[PDB]
Amino acid sequence: AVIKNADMSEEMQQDAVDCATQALEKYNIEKDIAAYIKKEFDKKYNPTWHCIVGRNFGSYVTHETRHFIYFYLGQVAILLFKS
Amino acid sequence: AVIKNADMSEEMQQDAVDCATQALEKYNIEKDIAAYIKKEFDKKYNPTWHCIVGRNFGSYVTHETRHFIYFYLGQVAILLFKS
Amino acid sequence: YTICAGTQTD
Amino acid sequence: NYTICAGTQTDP
Repeated sequence: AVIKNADMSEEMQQDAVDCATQALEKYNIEKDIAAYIKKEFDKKYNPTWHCIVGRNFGSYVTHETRHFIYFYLGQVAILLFKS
Repeated sequence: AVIKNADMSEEMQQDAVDCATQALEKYNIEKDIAAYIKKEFDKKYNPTWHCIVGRNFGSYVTHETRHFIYFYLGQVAILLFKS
Repeated sequence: YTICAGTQTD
Repeated sequence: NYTICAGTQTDP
């Protein structure tokens, strides 16, 4: 797990990584992987989260401070943020 | 321009397409393209917009009604929505 | 009102 | 106001 950019507590970062890890074990399709992570975070840390999972994409978003992480798990990039 | 999924007025859909078209002429990096579109929509339709541009990604997001578009410009996918 | 939506490139 | 903008780009 390589964190490329973050504005997030270390504990919440580890939870994002763990949640993404669980999502990748279960789901093959990026949209489903994203949905699993997004839903877990809405549940655990309140709405409203958004999650993008992919190999080739750029983004520009607005996030609540302390609630932004962008990382790779293997060759997969994951963007997860609250807005 | 191929619209894949929209919850947005026909008029705003046209604006999203024109905006993305202009961005692709000015920029070739996904992040820059996304930033162009996001900033223009924030300015014209109020914050808070988010934009994802890329050939390979899946997403799961939450959007205000009438403020969501997912389309292709050629082979590049664009997701633009307001939280 | 808000709606959840998913997208997937082909 | 607790918000800020950020951008991301995938590796080549």
